[PDB]
Amino acid sequence: NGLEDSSTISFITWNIDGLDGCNLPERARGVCSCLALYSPDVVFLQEVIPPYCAYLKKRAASYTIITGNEEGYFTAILLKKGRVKFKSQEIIPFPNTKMMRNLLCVNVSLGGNEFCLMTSHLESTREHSAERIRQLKTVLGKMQEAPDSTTVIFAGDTNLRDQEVIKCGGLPDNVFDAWEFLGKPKHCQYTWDTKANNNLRIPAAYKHRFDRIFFRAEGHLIPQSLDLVGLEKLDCGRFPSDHWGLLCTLNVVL
DNA sequence: CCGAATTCG
Ligand SMILES: [Mg+2]
Repeated sequence: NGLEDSSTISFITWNIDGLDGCNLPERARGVCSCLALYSPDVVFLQEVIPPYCAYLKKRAASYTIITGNEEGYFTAILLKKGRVKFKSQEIIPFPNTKMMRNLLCVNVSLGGNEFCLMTSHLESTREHSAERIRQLKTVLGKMQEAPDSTTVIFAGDTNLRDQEVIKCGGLPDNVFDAWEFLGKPKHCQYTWDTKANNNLRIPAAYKHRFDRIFFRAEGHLIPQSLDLVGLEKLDCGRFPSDHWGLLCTLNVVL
């Protein structure tokens, strides 16, 4: 990362399925190999568990780890040492969650710009749609409340179905979805796909765009690319996770 | 963490 690339922020968002204990150390090594290949400035993770934090300290040692809770399973935001300056951590509760979900925010400086970086793992399954929608509203509200000077990026596992975003009030006028902004490219549309991914051993073919990136911006933040990661089977014959990860690059413009 | 079917409280 040199002078030429200094206007850009790169990141990965990935639900890494720490609730699956089987082959977890090898799968963590697979996630870390991906981080080494692309060297993102920031990593947003969901379903981290305490042992997984130890694997990241060993095989992703160039990242500072900020977590959404201490026990059970939780989200994390990883910041590249020497690139990102950590300013503060905020956690916003979801009072009606039945799955210990919340909103994790980290305020940082990167590339001479101020950012509020946010992640969450919204309430899972079709049955919990009403609570998922209430949580999405909490997230969007927090994005809007940020100081006008700051660049806000949310990346996480939303568990959203398209019909649910419409029920919420659509994305607000100054908030954009990176995949939509880039023209809805087919190569990275689905992030959870049981035809292509065997980790859950589901004997059926369903696919969803559960993992999403929202940003608040006029002309000041411009997505450059979006691609999937984690599509290679590991030595054990399984993937790093039941989800694919997303690799995104954005340009910060005067 | 799908969704249809089933069983539990
Ligand atoms: Mg999961």
